[PDB]
Amino acid sequence: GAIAGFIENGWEGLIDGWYGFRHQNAQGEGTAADYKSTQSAIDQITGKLNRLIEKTNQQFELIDNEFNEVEKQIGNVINWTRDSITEVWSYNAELLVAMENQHTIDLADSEMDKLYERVKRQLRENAEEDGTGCFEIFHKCDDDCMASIRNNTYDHSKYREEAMQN
Amino acid sequence: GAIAGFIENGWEGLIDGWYGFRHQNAQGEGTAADYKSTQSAIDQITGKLNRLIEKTNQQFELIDNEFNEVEKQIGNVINWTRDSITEVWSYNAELLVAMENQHTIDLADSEMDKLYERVKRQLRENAEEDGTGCFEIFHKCDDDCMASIRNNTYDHSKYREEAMQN
Amino acid sequence: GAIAGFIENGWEGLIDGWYGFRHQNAQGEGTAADYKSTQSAIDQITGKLNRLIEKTNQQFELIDNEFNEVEKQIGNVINWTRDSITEVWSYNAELLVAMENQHTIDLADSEMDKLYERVKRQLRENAEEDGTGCFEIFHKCDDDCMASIRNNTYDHSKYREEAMQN
Amino acid sequence: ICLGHHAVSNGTKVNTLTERGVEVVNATETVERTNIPRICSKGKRTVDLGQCGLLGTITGPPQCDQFLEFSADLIIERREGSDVCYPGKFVNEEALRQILRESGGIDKEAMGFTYSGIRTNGATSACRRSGSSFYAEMKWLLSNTDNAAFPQMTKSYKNTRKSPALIVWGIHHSVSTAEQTKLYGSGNKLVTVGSSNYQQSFVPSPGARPQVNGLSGRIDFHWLMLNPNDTVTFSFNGAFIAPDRASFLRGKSMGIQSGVQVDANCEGDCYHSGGTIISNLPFQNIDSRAVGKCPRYVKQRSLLLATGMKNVPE
Amino acid sequence: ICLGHHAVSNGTKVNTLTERGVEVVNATETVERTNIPRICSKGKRTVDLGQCGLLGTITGPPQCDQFLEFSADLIIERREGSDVCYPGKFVNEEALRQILRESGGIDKEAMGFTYSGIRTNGATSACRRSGSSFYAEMKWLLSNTDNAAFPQMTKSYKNTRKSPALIVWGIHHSVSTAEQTKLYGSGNKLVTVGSSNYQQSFVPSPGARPQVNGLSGRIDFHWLMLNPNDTVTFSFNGAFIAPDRASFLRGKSMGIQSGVQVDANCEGDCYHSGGTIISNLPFQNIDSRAVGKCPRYVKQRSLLLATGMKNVPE
Amino acid sequence: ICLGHHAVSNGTKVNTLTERGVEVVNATETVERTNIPRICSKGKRTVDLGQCGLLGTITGPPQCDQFLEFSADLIIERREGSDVCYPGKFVNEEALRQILRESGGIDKEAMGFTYSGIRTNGATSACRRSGSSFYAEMKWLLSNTDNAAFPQMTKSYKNTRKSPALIVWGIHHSVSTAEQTKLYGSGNKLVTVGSSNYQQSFVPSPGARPQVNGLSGRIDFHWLMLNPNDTVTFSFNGAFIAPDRASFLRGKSMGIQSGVQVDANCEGDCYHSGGTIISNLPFQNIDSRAVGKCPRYVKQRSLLLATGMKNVPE
Ligand SMILES: CC(=O)N[C@H]1[C@H](O[C@@H]2[C@@H](O)[C@H](O)O[C@H](CO)[C@@H]2O)O[C@H](CO)[C@@H](O[C@@H]2O[C@H](CO)[C@H](O)[C@H](O[C@]3(C(=O)O)C[C@H](O)[C@@H](NC(C)=O)[C@H]([C@H](O)[C@H](O)CO)O3)[C@H]2O)[C@@H]1O
Ligand SMILES: CC(=O)N[C@H]1[C@H](O[C@@H]2[C@@H](O)[C@H](O)O[C@H](CO)[C@@H]2O)O[C@H](CO)[C@@H](O[C@@H]2O[C@H](CO)[C@H](O)[C@H](O[C@]3(C(=O)O)C[C@H](O)[C@@H](NC(C)=O)[C@H]([C@H](O)[C@H](O)CO)O3)[C@H]2O)[C@@H]1O
Ligand SMILES: CC(=O)N[C@H]1[C@H](O[C@@H]2[C@@H](O)[C@H](O)O[C@H](CO)[C@@H]2O)O[C@H](CO)[C@@H](O[C@@H]2O[C@H](CO)[C@H](O)[C@H](O[C@]3(C(=O)O)C[C@H](O)[C@@H](NC(C)=O)[C@H]([C@H](O)[C@H](O)CO)O3)[C@H]2O)[C@@H]1O
Ligand SMILES: *[C@@H]1O[C@H](CO)[C@@H](O)[C@H](O)[C@H]1NC(C)=O
Ligand SMILES: *[C@@H]1O[C@H](CO)[C@@H](O)[C@H](O)[C@H]1NC(C)=O
Ligand SMILES: *[C@@H]1O[C@H](CO)[C@@H](O)[C@H](O)[C@H]1NC(C)=O
Ligand SMILES: *[C@@H]1O[C@H](CO)[C@@H](O)[C@H](O)[C@H]1NC(C)=O
Ligand SMILES: *[C@@H]1O[C@H](CO)[C@@H](O)[C@H](O)[C@H]1NC(C)=O
Ligand SMILES: *[C@@H]1O[C@H](CO)[C@@H](O)[C@H](O)[C@H]1NC(C)=O
Ligand SMILES: *[C@@H]1O[C@H](CO)[C@@H](O)[C@H](O)[C@H]1NC(C)=O
Ligand SMILES: *[C@@H]1O[C@H](CO)[C@@H](O)[C@H](O)[C@H]1NC(C)=O
Ligand SMILES: *[C@@H]1O[C@H](CO)[C@@H](O)[C@H](O)[C@H]1NC(C)=O
Repeated sequence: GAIAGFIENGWEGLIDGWYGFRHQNAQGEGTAADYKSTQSAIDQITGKLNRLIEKTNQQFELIDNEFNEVEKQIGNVINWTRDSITEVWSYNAELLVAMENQHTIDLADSEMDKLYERVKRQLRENAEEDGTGCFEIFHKCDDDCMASIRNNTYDHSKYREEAMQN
Repeated sequence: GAIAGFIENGWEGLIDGWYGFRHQNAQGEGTAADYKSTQSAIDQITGKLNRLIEKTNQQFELIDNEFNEVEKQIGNVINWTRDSITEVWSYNAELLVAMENQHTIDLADSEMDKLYERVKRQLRENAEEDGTGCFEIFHKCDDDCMASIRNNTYDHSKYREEAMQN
Repeated sequence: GAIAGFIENGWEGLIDGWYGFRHQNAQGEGTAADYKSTQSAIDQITGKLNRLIEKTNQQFELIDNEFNEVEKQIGNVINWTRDSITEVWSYNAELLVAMENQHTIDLADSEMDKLYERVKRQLRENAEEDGTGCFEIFHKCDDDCMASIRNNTYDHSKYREEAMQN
Repeated sequence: ICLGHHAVSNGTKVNTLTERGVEVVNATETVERTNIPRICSKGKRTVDLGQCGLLGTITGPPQCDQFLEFSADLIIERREGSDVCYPGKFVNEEALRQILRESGGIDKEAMGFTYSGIRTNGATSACRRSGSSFYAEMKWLLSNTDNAAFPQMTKSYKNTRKSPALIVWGIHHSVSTAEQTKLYGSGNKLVTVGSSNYQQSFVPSPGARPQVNGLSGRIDFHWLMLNPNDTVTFSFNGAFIAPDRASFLRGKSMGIQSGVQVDANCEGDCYHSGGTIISNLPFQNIDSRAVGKCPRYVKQRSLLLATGMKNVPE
Repeated sequence: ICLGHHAVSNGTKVNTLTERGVEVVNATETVERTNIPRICSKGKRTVDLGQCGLLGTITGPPQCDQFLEFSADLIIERREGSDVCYPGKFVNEEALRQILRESGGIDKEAMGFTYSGIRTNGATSACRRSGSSFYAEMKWLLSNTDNAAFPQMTKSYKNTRKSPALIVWGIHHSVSTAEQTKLYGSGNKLVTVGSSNYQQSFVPSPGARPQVNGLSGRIDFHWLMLNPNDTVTFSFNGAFIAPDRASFLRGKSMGIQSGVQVDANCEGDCYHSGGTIISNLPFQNIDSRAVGKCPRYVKQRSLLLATGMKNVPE
Repeated sequence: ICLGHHAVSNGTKVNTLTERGVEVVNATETVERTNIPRICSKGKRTVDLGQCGLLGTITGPPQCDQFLEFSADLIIERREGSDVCYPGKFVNEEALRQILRESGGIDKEAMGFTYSGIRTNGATSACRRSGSSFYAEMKWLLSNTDNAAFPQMTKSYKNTRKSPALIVWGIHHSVSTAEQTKLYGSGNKLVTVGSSNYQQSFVPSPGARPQVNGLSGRIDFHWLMLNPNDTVTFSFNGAFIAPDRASFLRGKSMGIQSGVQVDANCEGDCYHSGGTIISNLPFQNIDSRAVGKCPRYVKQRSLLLATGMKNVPE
């Protein structure tokens, strides 16, 4: 969706979370972090690890002998089998990780897009999309009004009148 | 995308379909269901079941004997093999369902978002996004005008003039 | 997302790329192609092929004999094993392709939606969504202004004043 | 106008790539747990061996008199089944079983062996018919008198059919060296067997074994598949149980071991000893040794597949 | 107001369905490569066989005197271990090992065989104790005098326990036909063995073998599992190494082969000869023959799992 | 301005997680069906055994005179190949084949066995060279005169090389007891064989077999791998086919069975009897017993991979 698309890069300064707001107004410049977006992405990645870091209760024992070789014919069937199973698990492993990585990336991209379009709807015509993940304000929001946006309390009408004119 | 996000919950009253409209106006309150969105999601889930409920034509027979045990060495190779294949299928099964469930959920979330953004574009500036999956009308639509939205015939211009003012 | 949804069909005339623009204005009608959207989708499909067209360095040899049959008991264990592995790979293969095809389709649908919503944001209120993947202009763009949109240079303000009125 | 989706009061928890126990609107089971405790055999030519052991159908102890030429799509072995009347066993017995389980049944044919200078009606109380009898498809060859010698004989049989011939013979191990001479005379007894693909030899081994069926002697059964047009030759001088008839495989079948009853009211293709697994599901947790055409065995009891969206109530 | 995501200077390349070497913010390993070079045996009843070979615990060469009735959850075989004192080997030796590896140890019981008309104290310099000795659980039966004959004897043992009895015996192959007669007298020597499930026979075979432990003779060891209430019978006339005690399996255990030391400071369930694989990871690239409860063996050295978003720097 | 995507008149149906037969713009095959009906052997040292059977290269029947010391990366067995001139077979024959298929070829070495008091030039019309000959790597040992006795001989060979020595010998089974004495004299004939790892014995078994190559006698071939510095000893008194030379494995190779011609114009690593599977595809539906380095065998004929978007025409 979004991500490395209309957001050309990420913020190496944002060390408080995965996703955050960076604003500029009269009182200066500031940068915060969105806990609920960050935690949702984190809890989902965590859910993958718990499921993949997994323990088998299936015990296997020797059918082979490395001190004294078993008979060749049965020995060859055993190796042939073991190798076949190795190929299967090597395959499963490679596919699993590649599949999981594709989804992890898309999931993190998704959570960003979900956050963005929620802010866009958190206001109204009181702002317009700059295009690069920025929201231009037509009523000059201050550091208290910005906090109203961050903790989700910004009123999509009690700045409308003013912003509509601009 | 949407789903349990900006739509905080679902309607236990909607028993006619998966997705539906719930409106409020002068003539009162009503609730319907969108067949084409519901059927598209249903036909896709159905497509998964037909593909997973599947029949093998590969016959397997005994290589083992539970009345009279086979020789230990070959017996141990057989069990070792059978157990290995069991591990593979137990793995495949668990991954398949988990993978399929992730996609089923996202697919149902997708079909909702596809329906929503289609209504948003079905009109114009004649309405604005409330934020919680609701569309505020600025020209007061009635039960005939609502049906025009539902069966996809609402005109994005023959209410414009009026709605623009508000 | 988009695709066979609000875009009822595709263009059999577009032979220069996967995704392209089709405009109409005073100077007539024209059709081009977006390289960066097409190349991004192509490079991703290519990435799948390189990973699936793959070579094993695992050598297997005969444990069977088709000129002179091996003893029945060991023969039956071998066939039983070979068939079991066949079932696993037949399964893996069918699932892999089906999984990969689902993602390939959704990926190509995604890249279209990413291109569309980028044009929608490339302008402003200087245009409105027709609904079927078309953008109605309220300032009558010409063949030079169209190129500004295609190569991403259209100004979302130096046509605003005019377009706002309409 | 506001839009949304449907929901229920009580959903079903399922598992995803990222969550365990996420509730969806509707789900369906993927692992079969329901067994039917009967051998579903509707429309199949079925043979329940009962007390007749599968290998017994080739040699012919009294329990297998009604099964000497059986014909089947489905063969059922029973725990109470015995291959033997006179105590003994088959060399390479399990290979032969697997062969016979998929044989589609057997067709017998006289090998035409005639004899001169010996006896051929050896019997025992372990094989009860009219009185003391023997394996119906075999002949117990002794020496003419209560002692005497056994002429170094040579018998050959050529497979005249387009199918491989199942040949079977027996080596008799007496209780004592005295008993061995009382039957076939003294001296080193040797049985040699060869075809254009086979190469082996056999010697008796008299001695006291524990009593089975009342007897302390044993009979060693051996077998080989004789190719079309190929000839097998028996060189012997005593302690030899000769084949009277050869066996040919009828076609194709499936063999199972089971303890439950046959039911011609239900159809099935996946079997195990405890019954029939009738299912469309891709997986099963009933029996890992189920045979036929079955869902894959998995170790999980249950794996729910989402057939609905995420259930989000008020 | 502008929003975005976090990023780092140095990310980690991972692989996806579509890209190879795509950098993400954070990743984690999925394939175990770290081995601990000791047998982690914390809380487990462990038996390090050392110089005693596993099969030796049943017959009793001097190296196995301290292991005649061992009891374990974990059995370790060592390369320096030998099953033998007097040169010889076991028929079906590996089957017996796999049985003993999971036996939980063994419990011995006298079979009560008594003798009359022979000797029973046969010894050798290959089995050193006080002086020349023999297998502690076996008895070397000769003829009374420096020559003489060996009476056709018959010994039986009934398994009186609810568990299968491991029975083991030996056939002695002399250096010469002269040596064979010097021990058990002249003539064809025959050992026959049978139960209600078993059926075999044995003959000695004197001849010159190469010298092992100083001796050119060999002892052939054989074994069978005697079911509860079932009786085994030994018919013999010389060249016979008789069992003195039978073996019973204690319970359950896991057996490994290894060259590293035991460590009761670490716990492990996945073993190989080079140590213990302690890991939570689903896969491992250490040893494909690792046994116990292990991650799956894969051939890849490394497979990184993304635990973060795509890393996109300035 | 309106945007969209490309489309075609005729797309390709593929399968997805949710749909069967969904048309996409472009697709590509994933399962290989194209076989080349030749053994692609470009750049490989290839040995086509032809009429020489693989086991024959060790013993040396006339068909294998040109293959006594072959050297290869790729060994091809042919249906017309025979291991034998004088009728007989190998005990544990398939194990030996699998060993020889990956041996890289063999290197012969004289074992230096000399004789006194017997003959050594035994021949037959089944082994045609100048006239009646024998196995080139073997020696047929009789008694000096048309009858007489065979001295109890003892021959030993020590492997002086750093590689395991393939030792092979033969037991001759005469047509009659008369023929056996006419060759090696009367009495019980015994062949004993042992190393520091091996332990077995052999006895002839005269009797009438069916005629193969004109003869009713058979030769039993046996083999063992002699470790470096370890010694093998042969104790015998007749009916013994002695090894003249031992075999050593050259290195590494792959062995196949095939009926198609060699082609040095094409390169391949995946082989089956019907030719070479040259492919980059991950799967194949040509032959489940294909060996070498191959795509996985799958049972499906075809599995199309989407290389384009969904095709949606006007
Ligand atoms: C009842 C019992 O245990 N007695 C068996 C006896 O063992 C002796 C013990 O009784 C005694 O306490 O202790 C002794 C040592 O001190 C012995 O161990 O041994 C005799 C034979 O030596 C057994 O006789 C057998 O009894 C069978 C019934 O259980 C039967 O009557 C056997 O006769 C047959 C047979 O019917 O199968 C008679 C057949 O006509 C004859 N057919 C032919 C073609 O020869 C066979 C045949 O000779 C044998 O089956 C071949 O091995 O014999 C009789 O042998 C007694 O059970
Ligand atoms: C040192 C050596 O190689 N000599 C062995 C000898 O072979 C001869 C060669 O020395 C000579 O160069 O060439 C000859 C041919 O030309 C021979 O190949 O063979 C003799 C036996 O014939 C070997 O004697 C053995 O020596 C052993 C020590 O290495 C030991 O002393 C053996 O005695 C035993 C034993 O202790 O195990 C003595 C036991 O009291 C006796 N116990 C019983 C119950 O009988 C055993 C028993 O007879 C055998 O173990 C059974 O096979 O014998 C002695 O046999 C010599 O090593
Ligand atoms: C043609 C045929 O079937 N006759 C074979 C004969 O069987 C008899 C039948 O002909 C007759 O109709 O019925 C009879 C019973 O009533 C018999 O079944 O048996 C004789 C032997 O008894 C066969 O003679 C063999 O013929 C061979 C050619 O096919 C060959 O000439 C054999 O001579 C050899 C040989 O060349 O291999 C001659 C060798 O010099 C000699 N070498 C040594 C070192 O001894 C070998 C050797 O003795 C044997 O190969 C070992 O078993 O003999 C000749 O034996 C006849 O084919
Ligand atoms: C079986 O595979 C192992 C490696 O896992 C190898 O060392 C051994 O040589 C193989 N056995 C045979 C029969 O060659
Ligand atoms: C093989 O596995 C079965 C269970 O499937 C078990 O009952 C049996 O004991 C095993 N066989 C051996 C050799 O122990
Ligand atoms: C093993 O499978 C092959 C086909 O791959 C079949 O031709 C052969 O008959 C089978 N072997 C046995 C023991 O029947
Ligand atoms: C629940 O899922 C199963 C899956 O096939 C379906 O048959 C059933 O109709 C579903 N229930 C509802 C509420 O539709
Ligand atoms: C067996 O011999 C007969 C002789 O007429 C012949 O017709 C038949 O084809 C032969 N069978 C085979 C396959 O050798
Ligand atoms: C990197 O990934 C691992 C995965 O568990 C995690 O433990 C670690 O905390 C991560 N590092 C960061 C920067 O959070
Ligand atoms: C063995 O025989 C005894 C006789 O008292 C009996 O109690 C026991 O149950 C028998 N065991 C079995 C299982 O046959
Ligand atoms: C169709 O797919 C294959 C996949 O590699 C590709 O080589 C070929 O160029 C594609 N055709 C078109 C129209 O691009
Ligand atoms: C074999 O013996 C010779 C004696 O010089 C020695 O050099 C060689 O290392 C020995 N080989 C082995 C591995 O025992």
